[PDB]
Amino acid sequence: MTIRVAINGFGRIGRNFLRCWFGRQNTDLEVVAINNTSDARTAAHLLEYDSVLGRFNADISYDENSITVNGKTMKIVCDRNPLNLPWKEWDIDLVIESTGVFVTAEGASKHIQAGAKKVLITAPGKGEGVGTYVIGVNDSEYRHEDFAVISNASCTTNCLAPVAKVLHDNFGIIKGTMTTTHSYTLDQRILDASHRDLRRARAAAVNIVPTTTGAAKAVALVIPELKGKLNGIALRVPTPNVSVVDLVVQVEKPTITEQVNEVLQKASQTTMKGIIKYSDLPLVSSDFRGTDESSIVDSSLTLVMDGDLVKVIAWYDNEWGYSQRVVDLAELAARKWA
Amino acid sequence: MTIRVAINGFGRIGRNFLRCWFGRQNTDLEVVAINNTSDARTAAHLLEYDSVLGRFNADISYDENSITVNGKTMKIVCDRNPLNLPWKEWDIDLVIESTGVFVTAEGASKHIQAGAKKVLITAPGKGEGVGTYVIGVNDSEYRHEDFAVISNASCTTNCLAPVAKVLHDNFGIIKGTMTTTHSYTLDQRILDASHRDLRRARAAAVNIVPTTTGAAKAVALVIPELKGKLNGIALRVPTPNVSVVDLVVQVEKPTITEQVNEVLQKASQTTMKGIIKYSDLPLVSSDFRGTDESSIVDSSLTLVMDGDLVKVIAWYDNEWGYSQRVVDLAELAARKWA
Amino acid sequence: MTIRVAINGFGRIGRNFLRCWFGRQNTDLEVVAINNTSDARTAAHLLEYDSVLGRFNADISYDENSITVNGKTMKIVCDRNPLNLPWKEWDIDLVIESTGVFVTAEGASKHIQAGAKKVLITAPGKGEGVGTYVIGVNDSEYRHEDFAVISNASCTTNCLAPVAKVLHDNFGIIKGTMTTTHSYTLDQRILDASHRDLRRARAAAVNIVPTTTGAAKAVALVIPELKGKLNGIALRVPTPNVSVVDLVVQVEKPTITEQVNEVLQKASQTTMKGIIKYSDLPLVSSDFRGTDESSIVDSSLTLVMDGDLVKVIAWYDNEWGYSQRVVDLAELAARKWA
Amino acid sequence: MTIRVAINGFGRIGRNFLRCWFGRQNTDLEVVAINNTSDARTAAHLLEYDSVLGRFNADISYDENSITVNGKTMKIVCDRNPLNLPWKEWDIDLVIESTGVFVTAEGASKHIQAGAKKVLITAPGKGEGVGTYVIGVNDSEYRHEDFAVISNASCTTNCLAPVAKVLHDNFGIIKGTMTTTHSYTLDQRILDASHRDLRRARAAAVNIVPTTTGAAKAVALVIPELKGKLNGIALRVPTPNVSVVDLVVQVEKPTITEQVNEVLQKASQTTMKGIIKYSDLPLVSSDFRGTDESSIVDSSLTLVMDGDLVKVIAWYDNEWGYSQRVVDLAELAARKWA
Amino acid sequence: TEPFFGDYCSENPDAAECLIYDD
Amino acid sequence: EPFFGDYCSENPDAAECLIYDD
Amino acid sequence: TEPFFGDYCSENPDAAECLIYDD
Amino acid sequence: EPFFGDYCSENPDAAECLIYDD
Ligand SMILES: NC(=O)c1ccc[n+]([C@@H]2O[C@H](COP(=O)([O-])OP(=O)(O)OC[C@H]3O[C@@H](n4cnc5c(N)ncnc54)[C@H](O)[C@@H]3O)[C@@H](O)[C@H]2O)c1
Ligand SMILES: NC(=O)c1ccc[n+]([C@@H]2O[C@H](COP(=O)([O-])OP(=O)(O)OC[C@H]3O[C@@H](n4cnc5c(N)ncnc54)[C@H](O)[C@@H]3O)[C@@H](O)[C@H]2O)c1
Ligand SMILES: NC(=O)c1ccc[n+]([C@@H]2O[C@H](COP(=O)([O-])OP(=O)(O)OC[C@H]3O[C@@H](n4cnc5c(N)ncnc54)[C@H](O)[C@@H]3O)[C@@H](O)[C@H]2O)c1
Ligand SMILES: NC(=O)c1ccc[n+]([C@@H]2O[C@H](COP(=O)([O-])OP(=O)(O)OC[C@H]3O[C@@H](n4cnc5c(N)ncnc54)[C@H](O)[C@@H]3O)[C@@H](O)[C@H]2O)c1
Repeated sequence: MTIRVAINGFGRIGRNFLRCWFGRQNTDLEVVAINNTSDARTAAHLLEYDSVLGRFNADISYDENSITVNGKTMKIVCDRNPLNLPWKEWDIDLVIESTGVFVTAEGASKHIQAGAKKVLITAPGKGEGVGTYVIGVNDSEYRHEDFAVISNASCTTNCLAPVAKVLHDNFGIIKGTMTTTHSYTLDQRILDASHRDLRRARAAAVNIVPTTTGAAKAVALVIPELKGKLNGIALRVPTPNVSVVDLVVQVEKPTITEQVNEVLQKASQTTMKGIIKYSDLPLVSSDFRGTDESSIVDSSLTLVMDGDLVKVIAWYDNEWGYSQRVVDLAELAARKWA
Repeated sequence: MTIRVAINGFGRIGRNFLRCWFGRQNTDLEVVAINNTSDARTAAHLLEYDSVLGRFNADISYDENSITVNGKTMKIVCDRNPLNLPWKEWDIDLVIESTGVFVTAEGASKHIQAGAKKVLITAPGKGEGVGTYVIGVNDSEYRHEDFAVISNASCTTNCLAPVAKVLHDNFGIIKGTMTTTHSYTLDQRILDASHRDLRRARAAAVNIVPTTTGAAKAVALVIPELKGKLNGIALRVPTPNVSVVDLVVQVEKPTITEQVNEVLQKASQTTMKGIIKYSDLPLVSSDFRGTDESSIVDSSLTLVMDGDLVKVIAWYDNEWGYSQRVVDLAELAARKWA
Repeated sequence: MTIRVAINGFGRIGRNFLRCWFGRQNTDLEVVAINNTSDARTAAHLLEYDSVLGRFNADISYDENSITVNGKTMKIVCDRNPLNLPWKEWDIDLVIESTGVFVTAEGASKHIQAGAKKVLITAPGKGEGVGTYVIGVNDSEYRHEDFAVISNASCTTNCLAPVAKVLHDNFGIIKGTMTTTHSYTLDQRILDASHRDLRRARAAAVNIVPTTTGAAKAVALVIPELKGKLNGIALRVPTPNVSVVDLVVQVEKPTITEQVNEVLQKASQTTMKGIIKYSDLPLVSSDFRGTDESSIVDSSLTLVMDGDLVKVIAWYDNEWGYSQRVVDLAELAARKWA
Repeated sequence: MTIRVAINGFGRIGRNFLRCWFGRQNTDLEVVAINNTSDARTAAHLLEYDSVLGRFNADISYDENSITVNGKTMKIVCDRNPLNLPWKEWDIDLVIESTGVFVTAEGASKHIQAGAKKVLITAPGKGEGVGTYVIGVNDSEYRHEDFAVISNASCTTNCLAPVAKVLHDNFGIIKGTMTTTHSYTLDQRILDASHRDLRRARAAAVNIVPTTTGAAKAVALVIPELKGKLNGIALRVPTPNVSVVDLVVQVEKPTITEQVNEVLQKASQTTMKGIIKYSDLPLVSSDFRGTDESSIVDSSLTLVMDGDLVKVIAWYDNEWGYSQRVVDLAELAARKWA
Repeated sequence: TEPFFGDYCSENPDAAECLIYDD
Repeated sequence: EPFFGDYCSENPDAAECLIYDD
Repeated sequence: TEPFFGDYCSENPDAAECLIYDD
Repeated sequence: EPFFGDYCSENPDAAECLIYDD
């Protein structure tokens, strides 16, 4: 058991990944270190009173150099440079890459050159030589041996993938396209302010901000039979949390909604057990907080065109939803470690 | 020339409309009275003051039964059953139906009855018996004597419209899908309290809200050739205006990306000069306020997959861009008001 | 003894009542039937999924004539007029009047002349002849054979009271005022539409609406001695829940903050043990959700001026910290029935 | 004469000012260079695109390394370090300190070290050695031979001060307090993120977050006669603009509500015309957008409590407005130059 | 000011118009 | 339709049966 | 109690983890 | 990238350099 994990960036998701681990039955991961652009109080009194999660029902202490949830202590490190991070010295199997920054393959390796023995990134992985892997997609196609750097993709895709999957091991997707009408993040300024992206520059809790996304094209990188069959778009909007995808797809075998719906049903019950939720109700976004799935079908809104052309809609907690998906990737690497 | 007009529905398409008419340097109709579940004082205030379109710049005032702008004193009413609206007695050639209730054919007529002559439906029209005309798309065939009961369809249907068309013209459409993100509109609830459509019951402001639409099967009316080819849906996010549309259309005449946007700029000026604004810039919501066009393509977003599967994003100011496609249709009248 | 309870208007105030009571260990009441303007199809729902209170964890199902909440069943009806209400024929000891209209001293007795022993109110008690009680204030003065028409009172007055009371005895108030930044209630339009308070007409999501109140003269009551001493008002704002109160009171007895907060921390183990809470922490609205308390104080923010001027601040869940004084009061009556 | 200026802090306020100038009738200024942490495509943009304000009326052009604006063209330089700045070499006379960071004279020297010859801060003075003005309080004790280190202090205080003025005058403040209700500012965070003030660290759209302010006693610096006599605090709320000061203050020449609310009728049109306004109307934050006055009084609210207790409410547009308290000031130096 | 909001607010006060919560 | 179908047919502009084809 | 934000707020006094606008 | 390619380089955790591929 115990492989030993450190969390880079105590970021949203990164705390979200914590509350997610903790409250789990059991594990082979031990959250043991945690470094932020912050001090330990600041990072302490944030695991607790959280905007969208609510206050943690928990016993949390803090000293000047680490905290303690339920008398189980992990670490506080104030330093940005991932190299200048004590990984062999603290004996570290794995690293949660939730800075939102070191998400490449090179920069990224910077925990490996620090002494951590493997890299797990909370973001699409940009660059060469990385084993981005999607639970209940290729969750099984993972060998500890392969890559030093794996990523658990993006909010969206972890919701988008365990879907397209089904659609294909079934009806056969010819083409596609996508759009996720999505909850606003921190790559947006509260006010129109200077930025790389003139949209992310633009004040967020007031606007509807198309942002290009790759959460689409990258579904090739887990369901190979898909390579460049999907390319999506991202409207961004003053809910702080949660989102849902407008997936459309052509096929070469025809059908209609009921089949479509019911095929997921099974999936929410059989194949994708625990991965996909199913919804025959008139719900709304803040209903889907806390959700331990990655893809909530809402057959309600499912449609179908001329028999062959399809369109689905699933909600996914951008935040907690994902962070689970990671305890689902971290765990793996633990129960196959060497 | 000077045909007499009035408004049941001085609320939103109400003011917008009017502020919009008093905002024409050359105008065919004389709006004379307004019936509104408010008093005069009030209808006065709200024409004047706006949280979206700021203030009105115009000399304004009132007494206990009329409201005065720059000169035109108009008449404020207080009645619910339109039959009991003094139509006849005031030679009201033209009635504005912006209450969002009398959108029944049958609900339309109770203006004729009480004593009016022609009534306009600022929304889709219910059941048999109404001309449904989209400016710059089929307005080609407006003839006074055709139907006396006409609709301007939905904010959204309007968007779908010109684009649908030019799509039909240059590559013509087989079938697609529609996904509008829309801004909250007063039929929702601020926060949760009862409502027959149980999504519409949910707190508009803090909550992605999904609702029915037929505002897309709201095509054929204006396009004979497009009979139930493209069904959409919609989602109601937290901003009080300005909305964008997500099309997705398997075209038959094979095509590529910027050759589509080619046409949008062709048409942007050719046929649609003043219908579609054409937009490569990188913009969000608060950039289409005050905006007159209707369909408003975000070009830098279009996304042809496998040559066939076009995807095009489209803006619009739902309130305002419509409160002109009315005051245009509305003008169309006085020029065949035979 | 169980006194058997009916609920009129399943509002916010009326759905939270149900969740809180329906929650506690030992309860003295028995909820039996609720009068909203809504089928049981819908009430299940708005009780089941609060936009704010997050999923409700419980065995809830509906028929056409009642809602079932984990085992227990209460009948649901659609009657607007109290008098048609089958109360006597349902052995209804106490009803809750919270449609917020029959808030009259009179009309709310239409409930009684519809069968019911005693009727509760959830807003101020306007017009003469009506009981008001601030739980843990005058609550000491409760007399079944005093009124049949009680009142928990404004969401702000129950926050107010357990404050001024406290100061008036320790130091003593000469006079004051207050103001509260306020969660945006259901009585001010989602957008700019007709209304009787020109401000409320205005879209609370997008603005800052100040409005009148009698939440203060209101204190000039259950605290007799504060007679026409404190007034003021409040502003409402785009936070769907939990409001918060800045109190400005003179006194006849000079002090210093560090003690001011000490006496207060006092009434947070004594006379108000469960009425007032306490943050030495640095929080922000969303931090006080699900908070079973009448007045939250931030020690810190607190501030003295010369000794005879006191700025005091109180949080509060407008929706819930109140639906637990109602519950409380309710169960009060239930224990001193007859 | 007609001197040269610099803008150091081309963010929300920076641009505001810029547009503030480019509106005006008459100019004793000419801008020609802004230091920003951006590029010039960027500078152009938020100048001509703006959630709050709205696109600029103008032909607006940029190039690799500067922008032009309807002729009057300004140079664009990117330096976090002020000391490597080209002022002496471009003979910039006055610099606008609107990065909002060099509050202390310390950072205000480094531009003068850099060859510019005076400097106005868009934020409070820090440490000593720094000048301080607000039109109306002491627009008059102005002397060029005093400091080249000056500020309008802050938004908030522009409201407090002009107001506080008459209040000592015709009544003679003994003491008070005040709560400044206030939309948010680019110092917070859209979502829970790290930060030194723990309040300012949590999602700024979905909480009333309290922050600590100097706009308080630090108003004893234009009328020292309020030397630590006010104080008060700050409450932030989900608007992205406009805001209001909840003032209260004891007196020794006492009053009725309409007394002062009549006083403020006088100052409006006289001593304080252009520095204050006077709405009695039913209004909210959105209407006051773009209001040049430093304080705006909603009559309705102004109150008493046994003659001496006085309370008034002052809308400022902390962005736009605060600028026209600046732009103005920039033109008190340019005018009085040597 | 009761040409309206009162002779109408006497009758249908559940309304989008008449709801006063003495908050 | 159980409740709403009718009430809404009788107070049709009432805050609760208000559908704008969006 | 500033065991991190002296140093950081001395190199980056404008990184959002740091700002203060004194309204 | 006449200012960004580096500024973000040398300061990547910059409010104005951050990019979350949602
Ligand atoms: N809701 C979500 O946040 C969400 C959903 C899906 C995917 N993701 C992934 O989440 C990542 C971050 O999202 P987030 O919510 O955590 O935003 P976040 O701001 O909360 O995470 C940023 C954190 O990283 C820290 N950080 C950055 N650079 C650092 C460095 N060099 N050293 C130490 N700490 C550093 C910062 O202090 C900050 O607290 C993104 O890259 C995105 O791909 C996020
Ligand atoms: N973005 C948009 O606003 C948009 C887009 C497309 C269509 N519309 C149309 O707006 C129309 C009306 O809703 P809205 O946008 O005007 O919001 P709204 O509430 O401002 O318009 C409703 C107004 O009508 C008044 N009213 C309702 N019934 C009345 C009656 N029987 N007699 C007198 N007055 C009455 C209401 O009090 C209110 O002032 C809808 O039918 C919808 O189709 C709006
Ligand atoms: N924070 C608060 O919301 C708050 C605080 C203090 C006091 N109050 C008082 O609470 C009372 C209820 O407020 P609320 O939040 O429950 O408003 P609400 O609209 O959310 O709840 C009212 C419910 O009663 C229903 N109803 C309306 N007319 C009816 C009728 N004729 N017969 C039966 N049912 C009817 C409504 O449709 C709604 O579902 C208000 O009077 C308010 O002043 C509220
Ligand atoms: N509420 C208001 O809008 C308001 C009112 C009055 C005063 N102020 C004061 O205005 C100042 C700035 O606030 P703002 O509202 O304009 O936010 P802002 O961040 O948008 O303006 C700051 C701009 O300065 C630039 N900048 C940042 N750091 C820099 C640096 N080191 N060197 C050069 N340029 C840099 C950035 O491009 C940024 O956009 C603060 O001191 C604040 O207290 C704000």
